[PDB]
Amino acid sequence: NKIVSHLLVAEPEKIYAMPDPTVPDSDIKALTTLCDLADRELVVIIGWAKHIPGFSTLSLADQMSLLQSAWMEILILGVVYRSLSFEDELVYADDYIMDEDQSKLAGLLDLNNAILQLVKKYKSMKLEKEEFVTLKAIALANSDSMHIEDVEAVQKLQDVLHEALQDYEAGQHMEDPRRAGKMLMTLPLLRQTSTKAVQHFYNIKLE
Ligand SMILES: CC/C(=C(\c1ccc(O)cc1)c1ccc(OCCN(C)C)cc1)c1ccccc1
Repeated sequence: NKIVSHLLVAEPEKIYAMPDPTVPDSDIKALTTLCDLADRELVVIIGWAKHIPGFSTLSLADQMSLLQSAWMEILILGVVYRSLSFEDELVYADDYIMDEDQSKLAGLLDLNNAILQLVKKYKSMKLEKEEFVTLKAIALANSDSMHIEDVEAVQKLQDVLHEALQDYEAGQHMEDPRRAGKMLMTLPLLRQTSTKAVQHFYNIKLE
C-alpha cells in the first residue's frame, strides 16, 4: 500500500533528549528534560503532518485543530513504539530511558505505567513499524476536534488512512482477517492515556 510506504519514508529521524549533565537529578530536571524533548518533537511532527496526503490541502485552522487535538497522542505513540523491545522501561530517547524509579522521582509513576500498558499490548500484537506510522497518522485524523470547518474533508482524510491500514493488513496478515480492526481497537487506550497526561500537563502548569 503506497500510503504506508510514504509514511515509512516520511518518518522523522531520532531526537536526543540531552538531559543537562550539570543539573542534579530531581523531579524538575526530568520535567525540564521531557518538556524540551517534546517541544522539538512537536516541530518535527508538524513537518511530518504535511507529508500525510490531503493534510496540507486543509485550511490552516483545520490543520491546527487536528494537531492541537492530537499532539499528545502522537508524542505518546512514539515513546511507546521506541519501547517495544524493552521491559518495564520507556524510551523517550536513546539517551533518556525511564525506569520505575525515575518515574516515581518524576511523579509520573501512574502515567508511565499507563504508557507501559499500551506497550504491553503492542508487544503482544507484534506491532510492526508500518502499523505504527499509519496508526499515528490515523490518531491525528481521528483526533475528534470540536472546531473543524470542513468535516467532510477530515472524514475523507480519516478514510484514506483507514483504507491504507485495511489494505496493508489484508495483504500482510492474511492469517488474521481482523488484525486491522484489532489495531483500531488500541486507539481508545491511547486516547485515554493521552487525555490523562494532558490533564497532568496542565495541573503542573507547563505551557
Ligand atoms: C508523559 C511525559 C510528558 C511529555 C512527553 C510525552 C512524549 C514525548 O515523546 C516527550 C514528552 C510532555 C511534557 C511537556 C509537554 O509540553 C510541551 C509544551 N511546552 C513544553 C512548550 C508535552 C509532553 C509529560 C506530559 C505532561 C506532564 C508531565 C510529563
